[PDB]
Amino acid sequence: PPSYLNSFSNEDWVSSLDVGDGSKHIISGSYDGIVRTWDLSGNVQKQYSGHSGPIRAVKYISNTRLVSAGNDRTLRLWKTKNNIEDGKTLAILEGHKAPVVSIDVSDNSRILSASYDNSIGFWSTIYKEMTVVDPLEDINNPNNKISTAARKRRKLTMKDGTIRRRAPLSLLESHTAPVEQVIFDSTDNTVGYSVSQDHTIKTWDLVTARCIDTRTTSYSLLSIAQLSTLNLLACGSSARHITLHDPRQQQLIGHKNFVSSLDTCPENEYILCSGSHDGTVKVWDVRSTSPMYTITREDKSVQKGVNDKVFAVKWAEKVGIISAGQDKKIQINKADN
RNA sequence: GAUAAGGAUUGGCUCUAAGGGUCGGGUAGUGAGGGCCUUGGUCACGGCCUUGGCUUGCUACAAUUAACGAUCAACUUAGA
Repeated sequence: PPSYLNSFSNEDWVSSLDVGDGSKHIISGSYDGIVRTWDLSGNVQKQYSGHSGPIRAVKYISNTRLVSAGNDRTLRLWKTKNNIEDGKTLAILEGHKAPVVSIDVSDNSRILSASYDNSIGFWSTIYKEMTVVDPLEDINNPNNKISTAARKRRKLTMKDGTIRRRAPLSLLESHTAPVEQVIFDSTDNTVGYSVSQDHTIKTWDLVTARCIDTRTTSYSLLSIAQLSTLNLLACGSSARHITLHDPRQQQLIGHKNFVSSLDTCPENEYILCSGSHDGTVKVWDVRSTSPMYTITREDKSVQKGVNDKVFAVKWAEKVGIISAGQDKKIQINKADN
């Protein structure tokens, strides 16, 4: 049974989590716009500051590279050096027009971003491979009828230095409602299953940047995970259940609110974890239809319905199950046989 | 119709609410960010980790008659 191992606090809500492929550090995105790296002891190792709004997604690119997204429509690539280290923004990535809520990173140095502008961004880890965008050029080269107030408003957006800005490699635009999550294919690295609020699961041809196949669900979808080793797609919906789809059936029920995040057990082939806005994480066997363990938040000051939500859950193969949400604490559960 | 006239060169008193909106000021020193460079190890021209040289911040003297300038947006003959 997954037992409570350790828990360390934050200043504000935690919205995202990541551990990376092989490492011990925990990456957390918070609602203050600060990205924090932990060393399994509750001590902050690296801080990333500069996002205007709350962070909604963080991902691990390399030992010295991170990518983060937030309410401001800017992906930020962070580069560190290898007490407390302060990372520097390697690049800013623009063009979503609505807050970005999910990111994923592939093997071939590519990024997929899902935002509430019912569109998906196809981005590159290497910023030298993208067209640069000049914020000055909009108001300076034509300079047709831009007022002084508009010019000052535009200038006030560049007070935090002159940081590099890049344009997306492509815009995957077929959804009709905000997109909640997008993931790479665990094998192909060219297939881009995503879920949105328009009741659909869409698969994408990243080479041609178009939608290939669309499946319609009865309720809006909030989280998507892939089980390529047994070829299924688990989509947790706002209807408090997880639907299993065959990307070429069964539904898991028991949650009492929006299912926000999903993850898959790295050592077991049939086990996946789900976090929901009711404050409980649940581990599920694909062959069954009922939760086998239900983790709850271990805190004396937490209230079940007042401030208790799970915005991020992660299956880390070296430390267990990482949960984070409305309570500032980041919770670790054993989840090892 | 106010404002001294209405073929001419129209500009017209003192004090006293408002008179469309907005923006903008120097010379020097040092911190920051970008750009061109370049130097090593590393992975099949391209990455990864490292080395030395237009925007903005902080201080020191002039200007404070910016009583200036710039831009956006409005407007036409009340005479029978």
